[PDB]
Amino acid sequence: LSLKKHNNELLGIFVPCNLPKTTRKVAIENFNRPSPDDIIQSAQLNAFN
Amino acid sequence: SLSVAEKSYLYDSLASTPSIRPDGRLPHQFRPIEIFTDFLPSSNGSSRIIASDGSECIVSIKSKVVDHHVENELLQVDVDIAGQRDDALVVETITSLLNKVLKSGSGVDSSKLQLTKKYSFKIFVDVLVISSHSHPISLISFAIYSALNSTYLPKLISAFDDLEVEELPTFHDYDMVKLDINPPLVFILAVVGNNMLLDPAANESEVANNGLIISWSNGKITSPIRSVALNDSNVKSFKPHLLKQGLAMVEKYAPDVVRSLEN
Amino acid sequence: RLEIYSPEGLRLDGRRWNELRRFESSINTHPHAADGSSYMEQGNNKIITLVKGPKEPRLKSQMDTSKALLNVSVNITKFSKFERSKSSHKNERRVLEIQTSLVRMFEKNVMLNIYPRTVIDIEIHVLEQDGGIMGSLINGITLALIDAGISMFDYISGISVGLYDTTPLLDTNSLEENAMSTVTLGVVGKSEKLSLLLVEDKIPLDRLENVLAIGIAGAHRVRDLMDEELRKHAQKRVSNA
Amino acid sequence: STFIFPGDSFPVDPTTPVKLGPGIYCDPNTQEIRPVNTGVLHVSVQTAYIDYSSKRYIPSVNDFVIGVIIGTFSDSYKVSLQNFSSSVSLSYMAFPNASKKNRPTLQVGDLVYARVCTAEKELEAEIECFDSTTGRDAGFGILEDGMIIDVNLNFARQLLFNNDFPLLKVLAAHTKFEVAIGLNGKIWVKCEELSNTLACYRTIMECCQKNDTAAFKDIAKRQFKEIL
Amino acid sequence: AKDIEISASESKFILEALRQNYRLDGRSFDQFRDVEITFGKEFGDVSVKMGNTKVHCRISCQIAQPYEDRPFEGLFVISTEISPMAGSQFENGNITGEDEVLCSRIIEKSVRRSGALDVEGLCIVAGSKCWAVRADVHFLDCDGGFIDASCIAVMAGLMHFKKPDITVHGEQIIVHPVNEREPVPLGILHIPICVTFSFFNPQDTEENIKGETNSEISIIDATLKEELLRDGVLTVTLNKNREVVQVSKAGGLPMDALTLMKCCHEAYSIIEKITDQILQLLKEDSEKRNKYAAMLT
Amino acid sequence: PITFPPEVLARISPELSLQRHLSLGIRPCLRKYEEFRDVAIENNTLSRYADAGNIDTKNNILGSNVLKSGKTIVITSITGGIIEETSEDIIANYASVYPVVEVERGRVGACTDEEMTISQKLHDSILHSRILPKKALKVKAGVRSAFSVLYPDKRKWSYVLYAKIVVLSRTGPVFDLCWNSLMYALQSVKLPRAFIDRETYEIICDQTKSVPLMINAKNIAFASNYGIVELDPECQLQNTVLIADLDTEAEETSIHSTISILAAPSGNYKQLTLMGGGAKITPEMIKRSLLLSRVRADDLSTRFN
Amino acid sequence: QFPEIAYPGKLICPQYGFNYVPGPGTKLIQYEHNGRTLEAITATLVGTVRCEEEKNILVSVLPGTNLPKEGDIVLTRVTRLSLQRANVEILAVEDKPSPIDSGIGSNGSGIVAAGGGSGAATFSVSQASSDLGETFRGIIRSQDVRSTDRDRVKVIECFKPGDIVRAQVLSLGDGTNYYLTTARNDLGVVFARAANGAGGLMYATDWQMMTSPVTGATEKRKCAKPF
Amino acid sequence: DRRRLLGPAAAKPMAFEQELSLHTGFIENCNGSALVEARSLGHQTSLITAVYGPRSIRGSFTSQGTISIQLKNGLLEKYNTNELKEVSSFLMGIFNSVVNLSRYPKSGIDIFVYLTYDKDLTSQISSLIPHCITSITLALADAGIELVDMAGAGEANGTVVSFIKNGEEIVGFWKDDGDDEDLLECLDRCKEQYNRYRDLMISCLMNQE
Amino acid sequence: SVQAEIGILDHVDGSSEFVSQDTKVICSVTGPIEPKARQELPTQLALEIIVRPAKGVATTREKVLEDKLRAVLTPLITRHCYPRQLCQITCQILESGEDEAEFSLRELSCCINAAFLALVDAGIALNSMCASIPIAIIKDTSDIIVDPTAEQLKISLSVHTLALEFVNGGKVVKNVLLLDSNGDFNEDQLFSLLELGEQKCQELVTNIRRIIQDNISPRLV
Repeated sequence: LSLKKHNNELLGIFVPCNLPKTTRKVAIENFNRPSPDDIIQSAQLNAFN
Repeated sequence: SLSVAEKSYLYDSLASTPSIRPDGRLPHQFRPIEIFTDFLPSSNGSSRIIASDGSECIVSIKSKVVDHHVENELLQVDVDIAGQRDDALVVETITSLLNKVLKSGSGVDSSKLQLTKKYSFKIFVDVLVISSHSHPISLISFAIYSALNSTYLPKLISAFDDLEVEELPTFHDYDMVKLDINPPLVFILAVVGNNMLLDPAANESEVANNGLIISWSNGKITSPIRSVALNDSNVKSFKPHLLKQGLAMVEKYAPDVVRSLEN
Repeated sequence: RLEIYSPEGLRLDGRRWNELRRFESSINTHPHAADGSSYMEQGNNKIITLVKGPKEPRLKSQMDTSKALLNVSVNITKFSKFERSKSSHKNERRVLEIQTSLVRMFEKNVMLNIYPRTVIDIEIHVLEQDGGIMGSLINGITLALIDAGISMFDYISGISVGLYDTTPLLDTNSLEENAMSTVTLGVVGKSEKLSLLLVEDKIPLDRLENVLAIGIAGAHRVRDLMDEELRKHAQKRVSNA
Repeated sequence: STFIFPGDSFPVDPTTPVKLGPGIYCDPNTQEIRPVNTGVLHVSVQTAYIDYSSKRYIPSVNDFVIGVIIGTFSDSYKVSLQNFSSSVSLSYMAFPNASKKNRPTLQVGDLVYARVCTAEKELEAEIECFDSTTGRDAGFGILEDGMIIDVNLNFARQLLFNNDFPLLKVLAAHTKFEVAIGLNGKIWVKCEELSNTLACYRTIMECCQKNDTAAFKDIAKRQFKEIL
Repeated sequence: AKDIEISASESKFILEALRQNYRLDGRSFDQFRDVEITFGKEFGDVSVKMGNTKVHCRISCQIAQPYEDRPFEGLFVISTEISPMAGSQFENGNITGEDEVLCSRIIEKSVRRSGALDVEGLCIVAGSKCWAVRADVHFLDCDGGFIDASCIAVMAGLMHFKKPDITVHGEQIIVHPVNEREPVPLGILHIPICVTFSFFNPQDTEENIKGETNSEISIIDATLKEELLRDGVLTVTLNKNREVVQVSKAGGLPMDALTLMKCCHEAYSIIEKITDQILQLLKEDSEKRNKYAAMLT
Repeated sequence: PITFPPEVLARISPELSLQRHLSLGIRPCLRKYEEFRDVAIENNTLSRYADAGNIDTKNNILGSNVLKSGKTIVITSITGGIIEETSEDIIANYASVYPVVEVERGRVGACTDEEMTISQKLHDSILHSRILPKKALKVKAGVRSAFSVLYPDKRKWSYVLYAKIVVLSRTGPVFDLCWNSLMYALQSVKLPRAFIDRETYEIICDQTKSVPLMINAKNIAFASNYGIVELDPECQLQNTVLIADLDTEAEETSIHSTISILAAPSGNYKQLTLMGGGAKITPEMIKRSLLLSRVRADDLSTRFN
Repeated sequence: QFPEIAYPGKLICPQYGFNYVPGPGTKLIQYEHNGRTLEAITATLVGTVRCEEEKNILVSVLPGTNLPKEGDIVLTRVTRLSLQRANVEILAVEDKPSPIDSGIGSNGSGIVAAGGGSGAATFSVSQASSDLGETFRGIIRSQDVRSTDRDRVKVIECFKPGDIVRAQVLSLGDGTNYYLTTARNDLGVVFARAANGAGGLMYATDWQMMTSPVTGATEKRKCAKPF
Repeated sequence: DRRRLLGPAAAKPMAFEQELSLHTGFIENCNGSALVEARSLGHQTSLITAVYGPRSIRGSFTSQGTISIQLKNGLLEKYNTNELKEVSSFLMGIFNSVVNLSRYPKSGIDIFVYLTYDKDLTSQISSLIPHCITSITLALADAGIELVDMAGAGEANGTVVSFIKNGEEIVGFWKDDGDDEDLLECLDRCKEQYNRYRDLMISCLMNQE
Repeated sequence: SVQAEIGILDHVDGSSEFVSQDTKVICSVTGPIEPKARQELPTQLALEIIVRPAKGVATTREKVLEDKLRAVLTPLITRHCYPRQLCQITCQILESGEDEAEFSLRELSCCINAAFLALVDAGIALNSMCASIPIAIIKDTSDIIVDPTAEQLKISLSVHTLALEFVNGGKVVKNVLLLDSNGDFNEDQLFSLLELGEQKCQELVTNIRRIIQDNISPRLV
């Protein structure tokens, strides 16, 4: 029962134990913005219809 | 190695009513061969078979005197195929089948190998395949059949009953006795759709659905019977009435093959 | 206790001290199995030689960008003697030594540098064996290589000489090889230069030059016989075709 | 100045920043500075390193090396710096005044004098046949004829960088010669006559077998008298 | 990599030095290297040094059963397995390669087939019990000439070995401890020694095969650098009774027969000196042991 | 959220998985820190003397054992031979058994390092434990005369013992399981009686009569293993620990400090292996391991028949 | 009506009823019943039957109530880098370990590769497929790292040896390697360590940056998007 | 032997209808497994089979999968290498007709069978073939490999016949010794055994989910 | 005492030779070099270890010795400094110094010491220093003997091998690399044996430091 209530942390991606909420929020905010490929693909639409 | 289009064309030709073979042969017709015998003076018997496509086999027969109470089997076959390992699966399968077809009670008359109430001759069969392009079971069988019918053995001249008083066996220094044992023959068949084929070629084996191995001895079908896969990309199941057809075909056309190997 | 060399100058089989055994050879005996082939009969010896190549290598590891790779395989059957052999000879050290010696002999003679990125394979089958088998192997390889149309500098001929007390005997058989020491030679063309020299038993130091000279003359005669056979076959081939 | 062993205390104040040289390791887990080699520790903006004995070369940027061409590819050569080591690469555009029409003409088996330009840990090292830092071309290229001598790394460093090492001066007092020194453990020499080159080869081998630099002159005199 | 790379300059330099009668290490064309032999504390423990080549040998024995075919003889075997200790160009387990097979066959023909050891003296009870003798050769450092060093080491170790004294007590046998009944040596019938020659072509192949002059070059006991550039090789074994034990020239550069006979005649002067040196060293070791045992009384 | 199954996580990042599991008080094998696996055995069911009234005549097996621990199965069988013997607590008076070990992992070929090392260590530990005296393998041969055999209530002979061990469904190190299975199989061996009819004397084994094998029953020991891990502060979920009976992929890949013990119920020890390639090993952990191994051996000794 | 559960050899439906098309886990087989030819879709797996419209209908059998192929998602480990490509080894195919047994402990003590022990020289080549612990291999070309600016990609600024990377299969390739791509926002590095595998784990901070928690050092990667 | 401990060289070896139970999936480090155990009046047999794959293969590109079958003794070494290899070849011929090999390009499948137990409670390898076929079918179904049909077999007087498609097709035929004129009776008896084995196999697959 | 020599072979990177009573071992080291494709490790150095006996051919007895040597040597080397490279280590036993049919601990200790000396001579990065001794417990007297002779091994009750790790000038014990005990013993005997072995190992490592400094210093300027 310990494993069932402790999922999404026992089997997740690595996040450091003592991470301040500010740093976590900054990390989350970066990935909510376009990736380098997204910007280039956005502009190429006008060229190749 | 064949392409998809070639295989489709060949299968459409072979699985038709009536069947069409690539060289125009009949379903029961064999290909020409050449036979030579008695060309290794140091052996008791020998033969060489050359097929029309380059396949070649050489057989040697040698003997030894043994105590037939300790020794259980008086016929032993050893097979060597050029380009294959000594422990290859096909080599050992052929060795096992050929030792089974020449066992003690199979139609082979082993009473002709007995000298003295205690001793007997043991026969060694050595097979060397120089070149081959398909399953060489029937070629080796034909070569063994040819070699065994031209074998001569030393003649005993020193007593026969030695249960109480035993003397070393002694043989005449010039004379020999022809061996008149009864050797069997092994046939291989191919299944292509609803047809049965005798003596299949290399390209016909690449499209066959299955195959059969049938033994023959002095007018009757003999025990060793197997189903064999002649390829790995087209093997499928077959209906039971094709087995009976193959047995009848071998029974009908075996005597003609016997007359072709005479002398 | 036998008369190896009688006071009348005769050996056990009726030959004299400087006579070769019967020598018969055939060329192009297996057209469907190899590019070059030969069948050699020297006394009671029987050998089949096949030459495959030049051709694409099987593996990308055995590829050379400057010359061809040469391989030799020798198979000695279980029925080649009077007594049947108990086990196989495929992986014996003696057979590996023979194969290495043949490869190193023929590396210097074949122009391997004009066939880069290829492989040449030699397969040999010995059916009957009655003494002096190494020279027969050399002669068969030479004939099969020439039959395949592969460039070389000259012929190589094999021969065996036995020394019986003070008497040299040429081209010995199994009976003589079990009663005296022997020497095997490989001679290039019509010269005095040796490609192979093999002595396996004891021989006095002051008795080797005479044996070498006798063997060299015998090998020259062997080369003459091989050349005559090759010319006759070529004449027959070109006369009609 | 002092002899040190792996696992010993490092005698440097932790406050002062010191740049680390060969033989000194910074632990990636504890961030601790410790020595890993045996030898003499030299401390000079100050730099510390350990001088230790070695024979197997490891590429490092700005080193002068001598290599052998072992293979030609579509755009570069394959070069060996030592037997049984991983090979390095020399680019066709790494020659002076190089262009797609002015191709190099080196073959498999040639000797080359070059400089290490790239030594990334995750990649294969690269060499060039001209000093790109300064634009100078001082002796880089093919070495024709001559003979090659194998030595250890400390000896090669002493020959290349120390001007008080007396071997070249004592050799110049017997003959005129050309020389190239590689830090991978190679020395190339050439004279006008083969006997002089042979005497130089023997002298260099014998001097490297020894450790005393005061016996070089006697060795050279004896070797050059031997060849008559 | 496992490949030893040689540049064109080195090959050209060495061949041109051979054209002017020069060797890199200062020897003449017919000069053999100096041999050092050292004996260990136990019997059959020998170290052999030839310039920079180092070889170690060990002899041992134990009780076994004779073969059914030959019930009057003991057993003798020789093992030579090479390791990367002698050089990184050698594989760990490789007994099928060309050079290893050739070396093993040459040593076997020189020592075991020639009957240098008396195997009929190894029989204890005819048909049931005998001695089995082993020779183990360890290769420590390679600068050429393993065959000659191995032959010398094996022969010296065989001539240095002693085996425990035994007695037959009815059906079984008793093996006495060494501190009781003075172990005994083996019987040696002759002492064979091998010599190796190397051949170089200063011209092309056409001159070697069709030319009239014979300008080939022969040297004795090549080093590692020299034997990586040779075109042929010859090994001959001889004893002091002027007997040719074996000759091996397995292909390579074709050579005129008179030159080969000259090589065979040059080897004898070397083997005589080597035999005398071995005998003197063995005598000195025996005297040293006897003197120490007397002083320890 | 992005999540991986436990097997995938153990395959791609075993150290992180082990650190995450330990901070919760559990193990990736789902046990407590000092908890062992349960053991069930089945003795002497494949031997020719398995049925006391009906003796198999085509069977040459003298002793047997089948062991189950978790998901791993071990099968052990023992056979025999006879050799003619021509020519205290010291080790010169003791014998051993010759084992051959097969671990089924999907490979065809020769033996691996694991099998060879396990076989050699089994042989050596049997020899060092003073379990099998040499006088316990001496043959008291009889004679058959006109036909009946008379036993004594010239030449000499000794017994030779061989073992074959097959491991199925391996999940971790298996030396302890093999040793314990072989210990169970040795206490059930029966030696057949032998009689006799350049000389040729042939010794023949009796078809149904046998005698038991006499071993030092106070020298029998049982095996266990332990591991030591150092905790990583940055990997703990929302100092060193001691772990018993290592199992599963994550533990075998990440732990490099281990302890192995052979302990006898009498109170002494027969084997001890310390290998510190990871965290530091202190005397307290050694003492704790010794106590735990004593308890485990006491449990394993008095558990069956 | 269609069956609910299936086993190998179980007939499902005829070709018409709508034209039925066999999907994964099914096959089309000729049958002869009562002297007349019959066509049917036959299950090849144990599982449940589901049909989706793609008229043409696709019939599939899904296990429950492998081998990599084009379009699959895999987890890999980087082995080698060069200027043109990256070499990886495949560890899991769609959240299932491949192979089941990795061979840990087969070579004894220490840290050894799968083929670095004594058993690698005695493997029977002609009697099996591959040796214990062998895996599928793949190649990522520099032009496949991303979809844009695929001519200025620096490989060592994207991956390092020892990293865990999520990729997608493009082609079966030759007999040695598959061909893989990471040109999507959810593909890239998921696990990495500082100091080229000698340090501790790092955590993703931006699309092209990772950070070490113990010491605030940063390195460049091509980070796969978390959450 | 340098890799095994075989003991002293001079030692000599000592010289002195059917009810089934089927279970699958009990071996951890493989892909699929099965246990077959059969008992009657005068015989008793136990078998274990394991499947490894699909896995990588050495060589050049192949468009379809490859199958390898290995037979091993157990406890008692009652058979030699040649007959075991012949039976393996026969089984490989059978199972090349039922596996959908076109689904697994450039990969291999390895199958291991262990002959654990075989006792006579009251011509010997032929009667063991049907149980091997049943075990291999069960393990292949457990591992998730695609099969076009469930293959079974029967034995009658030295003849072994393997069926698919409710006994209307033949995938394998074996005959040693026996009567020459007895062919129809053998087919009927083998089919009668095959139907029962097929029922039991389907029940085992359906129940143990 | 012990005798050790450094740098005696010509075609390897490093070599040594260790003698202790009647036990003699010679070792060589070559690396870092290019490995085979199947030995390669992505991030660290790989090892290849070979041990050869004094008589006969190598068997499974030498495999255990190779395994223990690999266990001891792996934590000593700074393996992460040489990614995907190889180091070859070969040990040849010249004289066993004991009865090989029963005991193998003296050979193990001598091999450990010789391999450490060869690694120092080659120039491989090392974390610390090492030393190894054999120990035995004799019957009747129940005395603990450090460095037993061959006669004392024949009347022993248990035999032990201890290898330790030293830092900070050879005065601080960092870890226990290997302890291998076989026989019959209790806890008090074990904890007395460890205490004696630590002092003996400290003396040995001091002696080894002196030998290394004597040999290496003339090669530098």
